[PDB]
Amino acid sequence: DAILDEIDDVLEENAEEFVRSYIQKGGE
Amino acid sequence: MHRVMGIETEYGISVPHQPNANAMAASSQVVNAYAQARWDFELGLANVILTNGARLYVDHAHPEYSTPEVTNPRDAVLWDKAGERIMAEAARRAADLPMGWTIQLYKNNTDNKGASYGCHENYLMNRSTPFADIVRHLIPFFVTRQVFCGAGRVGIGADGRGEGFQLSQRADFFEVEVGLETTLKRPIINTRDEPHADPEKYRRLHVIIGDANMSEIATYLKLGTTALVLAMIEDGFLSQDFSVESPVGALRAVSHDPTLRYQLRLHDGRRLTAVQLQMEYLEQARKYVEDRFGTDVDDMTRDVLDRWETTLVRLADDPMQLSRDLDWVAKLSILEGYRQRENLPWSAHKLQLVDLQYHDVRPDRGLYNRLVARGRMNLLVDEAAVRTAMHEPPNDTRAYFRGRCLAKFGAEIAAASWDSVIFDLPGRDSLQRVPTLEPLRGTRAHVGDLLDRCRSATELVAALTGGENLYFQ
Ligand SMILES: Nc1ncnc2c1ncn2[C@@H]1O[C@H](COP(=O)(O)OP(=O)(O)O)[C@@H](O)[C@H]1O
Ligand SMILES: [Mg+2]
Ligand SMILES: [Mg+2]
Ligand SMILES: [Mg+2]
Repeated sequence: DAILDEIDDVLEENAEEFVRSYIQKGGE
Repeated sequence: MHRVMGIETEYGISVPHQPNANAMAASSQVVNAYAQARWDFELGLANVILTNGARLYVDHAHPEYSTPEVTNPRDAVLWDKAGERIMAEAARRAADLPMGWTIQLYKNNTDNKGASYGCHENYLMNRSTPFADIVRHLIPFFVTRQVFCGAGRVGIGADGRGEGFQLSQRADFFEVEVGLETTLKRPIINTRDEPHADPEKYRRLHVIIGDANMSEIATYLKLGTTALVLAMIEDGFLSQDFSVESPVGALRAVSHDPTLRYQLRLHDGRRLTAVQLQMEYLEQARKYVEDRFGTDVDDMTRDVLDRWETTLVRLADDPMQLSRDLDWVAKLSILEGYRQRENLPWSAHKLQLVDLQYHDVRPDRGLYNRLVARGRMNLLVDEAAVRTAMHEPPNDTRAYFRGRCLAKFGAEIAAASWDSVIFDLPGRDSLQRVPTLEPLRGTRAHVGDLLDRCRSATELVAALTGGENLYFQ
């Protein structure tokens, strides 16, 4: 659909690198 | 509707390609790049009070925004959304600091790798309400309200190693029914009671189980339905026993079944889905309001009840018709579209990216924000009021005095907190601590004209001295 093209336009580059690097400290 | 409430949100924070960065430094840049006066505690991390009465500070290596005290769930939505705008602007300003870091912020609750961080709700209640009633009536409600409060998550289990989609980010991190913890072994009911108000009168209920929501409808329902249930508990209205077997196990089982068919086993023998149990709370809330007020119900209470019922009816019918209202449904609709279009299994990295970037605060890159930009999400408040709420406090709580003081006399405010404002007057040896102990005093109706007339903080402190038990308590 049309909205998946909007999402595709803005998704972060290097998706697998991005996901693997998204590492957070524990909070509350 | 009227109950003092507020929302704290810890934001995920990412600074890629900067080996000098750590989360504490990045979070400090966000807080410091936005702004004001420092926190009155009565290692000191970056911590500021904003002119809308909110707190912006570094907590547990995350930047955290805590709304001003508000009196109803629409205002909770408004000042919480102002928080998102403040975070986005803070990060943009941080990019102009000498270090030049590109900082990404996420209004979510997990990195999908075993770490979670918190969106807390705070509710002012009668000290006299017995805590055992608070626990036994809220646990089943909190176990099930994720059917409309959940923000969605790709990956099952705290470590994310199970394949699939679930309703809530927080559920896998909860381990016990009741306790003090907020960072590990988390309890469904957190017991900390720090009202920053008269502890002879008030309890502050500190709720930690909810996901941060992007959707304004989801945040409105989360705060509004919980406040209605709290009124029932305070009044001893609930005569049924809603308790369930293994409530921590049921919280996870509910989250892990987005078809909404899993049945809770109630101690009284009933077997109900989470949607069905929510309908039982809604029906009691309707009876409570009818019994108490008749048709003399305020419009917001009627609206919360109507939206609560309409949402539960649509959830039982076909949850995908709620893709404009609920976060997990809006997210799931994108995820399933990619799964169909590209034949992706639930372990695909692209689905993890959608799960996370949905919560990106950038207006041009965050997926929720893109949905809003294309008219694909229902809104509760309009953007002009959100922008105003970034810098103006609510009129009907003590945040009014706090925020307006900072806006008008900021240079002479040494420090502030939820229950104090501390003035540094020129020529004065000492600091002047003005206590603001009652959440519903220090409002515009109490001090707005006084603040209007005063041209200096010295004039204001003169007008207020000996009048603390008029303006603030
Ligand atoms: N008396 C009260 N009742 C309910 N909520 C309150 C009261 N006083 C302050 N709050 C709200 O509680 C939250 C406190 O935030 P914060 O200072 O981050 O708390 P914590 O110590 O839990 O991290 C804010 O949203 C604030 O508006
Ligand atoms: Mg906090
Ligand atoms: Mg916190
Ligand atoms: Mg908290």
